[PDB]
Amino acid sequence: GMKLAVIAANGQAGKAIVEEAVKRGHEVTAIVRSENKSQAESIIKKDLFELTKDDLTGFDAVISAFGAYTPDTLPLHSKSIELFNQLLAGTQTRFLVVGGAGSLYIDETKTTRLLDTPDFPEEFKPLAKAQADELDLLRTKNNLNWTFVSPAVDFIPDGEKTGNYILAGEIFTTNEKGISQISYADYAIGLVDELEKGHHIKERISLLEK
Amino acid sequence: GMKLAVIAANGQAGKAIVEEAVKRGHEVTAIVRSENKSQAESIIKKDLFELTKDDLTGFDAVISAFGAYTPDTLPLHSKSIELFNQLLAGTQTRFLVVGGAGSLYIDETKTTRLLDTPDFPEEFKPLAKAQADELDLLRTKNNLNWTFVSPAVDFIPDGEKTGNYILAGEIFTTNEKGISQISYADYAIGLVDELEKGHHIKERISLLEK
Amino acid sequence: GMKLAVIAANGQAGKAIVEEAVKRGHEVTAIVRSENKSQAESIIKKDLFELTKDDLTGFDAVISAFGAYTPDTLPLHSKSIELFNQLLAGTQTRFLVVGGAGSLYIDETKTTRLLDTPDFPEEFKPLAKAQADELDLLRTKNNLNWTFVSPAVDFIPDGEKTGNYILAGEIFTTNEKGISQISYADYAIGLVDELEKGHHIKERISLLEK
Amino acid sequence: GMKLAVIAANGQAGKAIVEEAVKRGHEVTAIVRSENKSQAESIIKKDLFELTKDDLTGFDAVISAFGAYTPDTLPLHSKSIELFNQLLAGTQTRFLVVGGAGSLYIDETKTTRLLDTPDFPEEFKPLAKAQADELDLLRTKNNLNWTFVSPAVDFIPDGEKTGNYILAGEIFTTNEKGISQISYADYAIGLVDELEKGHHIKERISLLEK
Ligand SMILES: [Cl-]
Ligand SMILES: [Cl-]
Ligand SMILES: [Cl-]
Ligand SMILES: [Cl-]
Ligand SMILES: [Cl-]
Ligand SMILES: [Cl-]
Ligand SMILES: [Cl-]
Ligand SMILES: [Cl-]
Repeated sequence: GMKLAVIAANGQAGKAIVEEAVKRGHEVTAIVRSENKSQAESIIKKDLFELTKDDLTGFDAVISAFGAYTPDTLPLHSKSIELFNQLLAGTQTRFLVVGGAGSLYIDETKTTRLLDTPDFPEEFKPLAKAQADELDLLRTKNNLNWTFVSPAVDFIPDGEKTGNYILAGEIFTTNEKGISQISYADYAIGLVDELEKGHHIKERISLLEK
Repeated sequence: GMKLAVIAANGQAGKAIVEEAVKRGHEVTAIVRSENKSQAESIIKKDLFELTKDDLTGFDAVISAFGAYTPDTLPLHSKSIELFNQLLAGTQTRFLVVGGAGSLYIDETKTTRLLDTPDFPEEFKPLAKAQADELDLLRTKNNLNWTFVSPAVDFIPDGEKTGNYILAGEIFTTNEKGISQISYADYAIGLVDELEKGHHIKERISLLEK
Repeated sequence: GMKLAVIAANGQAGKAIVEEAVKRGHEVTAIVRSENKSQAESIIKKDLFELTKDDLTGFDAVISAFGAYTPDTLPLHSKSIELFNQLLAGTQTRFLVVGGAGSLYIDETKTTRLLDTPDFPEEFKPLAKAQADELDLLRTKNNLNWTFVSPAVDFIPDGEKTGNYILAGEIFTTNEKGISQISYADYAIGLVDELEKGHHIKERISLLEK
Repeated sequence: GMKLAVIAANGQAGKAIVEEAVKRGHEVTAIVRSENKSQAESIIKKDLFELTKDDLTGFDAVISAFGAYTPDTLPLHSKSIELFNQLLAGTQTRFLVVGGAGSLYIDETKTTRLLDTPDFPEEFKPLAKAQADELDLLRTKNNLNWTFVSPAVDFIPDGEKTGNYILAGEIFTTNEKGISQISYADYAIGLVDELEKGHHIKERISLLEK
């Protein structure tokens, strides 16, 4: 039994994690901006960047499922990291981030990331860059127990809950079909598994179907 | 002349469509979130999902160049089909969608699509599958005069405007030199031609430069 | 300890299998056209299509690594099957074929094969088609204990012997990197494993690295 | 005028090269396996691997458009480099190779190549890697005046002959409209231009239509 806080729990990914974590038996606090649509026990209706340490004290882990509402608010991904670091560094609390797949390295050389390939679609670049900047900023946070959780390339909100996912690392990975996809449901399962049985501190993991 | 409404007329695709339609002497209304940058002289400042039945009445045809490019919003392609069907079913108003080439069939059996083949780039799959689910759902709407207009595999924004294009059906098609290519401007000529010379009602067509 | 015959043992794939099988301790007969370069025990210098039943009697399994020397002799792949069937059908002897990857199905629907995709390179089609026709002819051989062994897409003669391969089935498969490659050495290992520990009778298996 | 030898002059690439070179008034010798179908007026009926040092003497430049397209023969790209180096090292005879676009670097760091990216089609990898190993080995030959000439990603046989092309270096380059395209005829103009205006000795260059 853990006490978890989920930022932006009204988001599609956020409530996916809430619903999964609740099912596991953990007591979940939803930190939201509007009325709570999630299955969460307690609600803190507050603006993300107005959070204090006293808001995040008394949690085993804090999971940010923050997603920029507008393209000009995309830089808030980085500002959120800076904020959360200010609030959680020094403490032993875990800070998990629902990340992007664009920042995954293409191979073991770890010189180029998916984001940087000539064929990476223009319309994805703004979010992918913000999520990449987000991850780059986390690596400089020495006294923060962070874990960046990259989803698959194809991340599907109401995708089928298969129950069978693959845990990978810093490098882009596919299943046996050469495909990189995962549902929000299966992703939540993998993320909560890393909460219950979590090796990976101050590093990024990745999740995918099958 | 006809009376046309274009959703997302500020985008590159929609704007090329509006500009082509206007110089041919059509009455064009732009349905956009922000300031109208297209050559449409009539504006309706709403997004799709609050358009009423009255908003879309009195039009000869409605062209959706709508786009969404985040994991959360990618399913809005199909959800927009639900909306537009609700607002236009029963009426004889034509409904055209700017689609993708990924859903095109590789051969005459019409089973395997381009996005199904192992050489189809993984990074193109989020958008391709979203647009494919869009077409799949659109085929259901039997009380809607729909036309899905797939571009070429290389859909070039701001590409050279050649006067020539090839109209094909549901099968993936290349020109005499074997390439699948079309600029936005040429695609616009093809789409508007289809509006002026209506044939393919409740059908998917494809366009490519000759 | 098995008694194996390898057709075209002087070929790069052929001697790969011979050298591997010899190492395992089996007694290998090389059926070749010129001087024996393989490590094989006994040699039958004879033209393939002049083989008789008395040439192939007294073998636990016969492995054909036949490769067409000229593009106009590519149809000999099919003729070889017809010949081997005539020689081995009725007997309990296993007949393994070093096949191609082009005939692998793209997905579970099993309607389209890699060979048939729009992007499959023209220069590969003649061999791929002959190897596909080869496999199609085998399926009609009811009283033949055949096993078609497809290699990976990238099949490399002097590739590194990793020792770690994946056994797959009728459907195209990749490793965790989304890559389909294998060395001749690793392929030989997998093929001889199917000889020693062989489930798969009257069906096709596929092999690949990692 | 110059004295040129072209290996595999019967192939589509080599023939376009020979035809371009001849009409410019160069003395062209075709080194081919079979009857010379190119416009070369001098013929040497051998394949590469039996050419002697005397066979390749007295030429200003030697252009290899050699191709191999089976798993067994694909490594002959690199083996031909060994041969041609043996026959031409020490001499000041230029040696040009018709290469591939797959080995082109994606950015200025010159690490990741196109064939290294996860979107690079799996079916193109056998030939791309073979040609990449070819370039890698060719860089070793310091006593050889070599020039590797990469085409565009879309190398169109029998494509339209536009008078315009873009010469680039080792970095993957697209034109103003963002496409990477070149016909055989345009590539031939570029290659022959390089012969007439020698600059890039011991270098890899790339060509694409403007
Ligand atoms: Cl689904
Ligand atoms: Cl890793
Ligand atoms: Cl505005
Ligand atoms: Cl059709
Ligand atoms: Cl190797
Ligand atoms: Cl299977
Ligand atoms: Cl001849
Ligand atoms: Cl350069």
